[PDB]
Amino acid sequence: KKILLPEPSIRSVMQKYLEDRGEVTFEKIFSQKLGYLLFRDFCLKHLEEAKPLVEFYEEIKKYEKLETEEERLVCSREIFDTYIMKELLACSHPFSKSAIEHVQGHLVKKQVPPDLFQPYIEEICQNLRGDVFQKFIESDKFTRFCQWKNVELNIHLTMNDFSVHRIIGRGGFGEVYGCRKADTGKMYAMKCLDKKRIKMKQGETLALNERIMLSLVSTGDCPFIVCMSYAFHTPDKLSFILDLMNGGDLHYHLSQHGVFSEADMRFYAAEIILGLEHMHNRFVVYRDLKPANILLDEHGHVRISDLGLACDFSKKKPHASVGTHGYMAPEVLQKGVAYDSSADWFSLGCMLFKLLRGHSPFRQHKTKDVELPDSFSPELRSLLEGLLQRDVNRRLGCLGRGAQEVKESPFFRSLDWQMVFLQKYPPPLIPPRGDTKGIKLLDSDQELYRNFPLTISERWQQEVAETVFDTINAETDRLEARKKTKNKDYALGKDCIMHGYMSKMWQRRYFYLFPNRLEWRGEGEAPQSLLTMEEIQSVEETQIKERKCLLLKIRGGKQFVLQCDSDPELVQWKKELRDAYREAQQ
RNA sequence: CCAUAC
Ligand SMILES: [Mg+2]
Repeated sequence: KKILLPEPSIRSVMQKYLEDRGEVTFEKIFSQKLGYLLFRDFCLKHLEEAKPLVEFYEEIKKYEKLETEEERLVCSREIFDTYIMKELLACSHPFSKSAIEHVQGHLVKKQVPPDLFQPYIEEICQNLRGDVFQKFIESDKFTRFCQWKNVELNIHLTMNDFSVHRIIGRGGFGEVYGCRKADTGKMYAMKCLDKKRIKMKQGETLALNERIMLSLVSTGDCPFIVCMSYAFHTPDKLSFILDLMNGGDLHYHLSQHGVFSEADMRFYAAEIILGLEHMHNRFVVYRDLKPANILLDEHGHVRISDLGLACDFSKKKPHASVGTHGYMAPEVLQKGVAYDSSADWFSLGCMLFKLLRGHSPFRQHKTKDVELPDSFSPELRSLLEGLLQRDVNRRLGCLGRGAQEVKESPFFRSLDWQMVFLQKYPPPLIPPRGDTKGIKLLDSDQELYRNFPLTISERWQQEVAETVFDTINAETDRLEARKKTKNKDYALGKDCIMHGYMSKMWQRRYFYLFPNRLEWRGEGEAPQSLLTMEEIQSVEETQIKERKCLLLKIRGGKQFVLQCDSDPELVQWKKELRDAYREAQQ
């Protein structure tokens, strides 16, 4: 099961890949988790002159998230002393004066905000991006980085890659299984819509859609949404891989607890709003907002569930009357009339109202023959009233700044929202300890399931990081170390492009692409045979036997077949080979 | 006649 890594030879083919994709920047490399981790695995162990910069930096980040004001008051001293003051009068500094004056200025007044050293954070990165970044690029700990990313892009998934346990869902097309990823051992809720059932109801729209919606919501580290991680399809199954949630739903917990207290409920409201916020940023409307659509985890913090009835409005406002009938806004319910975030803000009010009550807001029967009961603080009233205005520009989260308007409410007069985002606040409730034969898969219709699958770089790197990564670095470090002394390039000096591994009429060979020729050799030899660029004509990729491979046509006449180990390899091979002969022929 | 990790 364990994810074995590729060889260090990969570097050439991969670096050629990544450079064209401009991912050889401090920015993207640092912004990636595994790139960061390998950066600190690098400098803290290896290069000496950069060690402190990261130590300082790391300590800044550790600092930022101290809960109480006094824990920062203590720590602020620690850092200035050790990292700033100790290396100040010892000269170890290419920093500025003002940096410290602004720092010391705030330091002086006994005031310790979290975004304090942010100036230093910024000016730090400049010193790293320059010389140090170059030295990093050329390393075992970069050679390592490419090997991982190679995996990233060669992660394609099957039913074997998951060890399915239980079933906890049935509806529409798919069910909600629970599972463990074999690769690592990570816990995922698997939602498997069935293509046949998707075809009968003509709900292909909604299945494809859901992926998109999943795929846009899930980037950006958000805790209050059930986020996808991978998509993959079988011959007859559409799979979404989603964050597992154990503490039932709010409809069930609303039953056991009965009605909720205000201060209790306030917790959930907030959680949700931040989730909601993330969607309105990416122009999504949930429309469906409801206790049942809000799940919990073993701790007691919530997420939003079935994106399904969600829609992108960035480029075209929808006019459909979609949603759970109990929380559909005035705007939604109309022929040929459109809506946006509003709906979510409306549903929320109804939802919150229902948490503290259970009673029903809106239903159509009124005329002859929202008004609220007398169990509310005016602060609570103020909120709901504003959220549940019958009119569009009248309500909250609308005329202005969206989720910010909501946040400002005096019901949250005593509530920090950055702390909520970390989930430092105490959970109010901890959980308890728990047909279609006559259809045919038309391969004509399968063609709109091309690029259904998507691995999410953020979530995979995280997943990997937070389990194997470190132990699997020692694995290949061992393997690599135990094979170097077993043995003991032809590249540098002359003008080379690339080098890597492939096969022919199957025999594994190490190749070396020049501007004019292409050499190869067995792993105890010199350049066996060759192939000039002046004599290649047609370079296509005939991906036969369900395996991406390359077709080369020669001026001689005979065709020539090359299979690659990973896709990233083939793609970067294809490209640089075409580039070689087309100019070489001129 | 829809929903369904309700
Ligand atoms: Mg659904």
